[PDB]
Amino acid sequence: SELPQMVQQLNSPDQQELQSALRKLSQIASGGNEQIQKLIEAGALSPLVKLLDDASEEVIKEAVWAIANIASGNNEQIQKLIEAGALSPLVKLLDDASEEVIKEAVWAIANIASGNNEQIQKLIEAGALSPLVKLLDDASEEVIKEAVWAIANIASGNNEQIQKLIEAGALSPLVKLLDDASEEVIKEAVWAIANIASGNNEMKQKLEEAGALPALEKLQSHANEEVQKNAQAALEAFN
Amino acid sequence: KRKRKRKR
Repeated sequence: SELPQMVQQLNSPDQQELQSALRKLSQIASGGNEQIQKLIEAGALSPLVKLLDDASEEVIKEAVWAIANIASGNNEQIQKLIEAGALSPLVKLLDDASEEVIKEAVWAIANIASGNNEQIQKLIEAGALSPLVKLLDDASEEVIKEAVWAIANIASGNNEQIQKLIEAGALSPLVKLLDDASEEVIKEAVWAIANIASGNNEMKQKLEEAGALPALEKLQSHANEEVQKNAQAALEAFN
Repeated sequence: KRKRKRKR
């Protein structure tokens, strides 16, 4: 309702008033693309991004949650988020002290990567690939779950982007994730590998060298029917 | 090829 005042309250020194504005803003950000558009028209994005460079970890956590929800908008809305300078503060956050902040920053990056190839290129230029690949082994299964999703979306980009992903060393941790304890992680890793398997013969050669083929074949004896099917589809996409 | 939003 009173969006410009809430956007103004995003600059309030009073943290109670700020968090009150952040909660209202976040509820709008998760209300779909028409609601996200209202946040954009109210000039919410720049003040929102500015909060990623804040003293309070909780304010950062709340602002990234809202950014992740805005990043789930259409390609034009994702573009407005990039223009507001969201990429650099998000990439810096992949090395943050808080695991919950990392999870949300990876979630935001995964949503940005679900946009067009120009927006995937913007993530690559902001240097998202190296810290994302680094996160493919970082303790938390929930963090890995976010990181694989981001990488799978990046892997659906053009051949130059897939090559950039391979250069950042994505293949060895992805192949190891085909034998991860979590079934959801396996499915995600298969999706990422199937996207890499889609494209030119140079990328297919790289997957074969990484050991994706026996790892995909081992999944043909997995208890889950959907995992077997996706692994077979990934091997078909390779042949 | 497959792109997907991460939703909750």
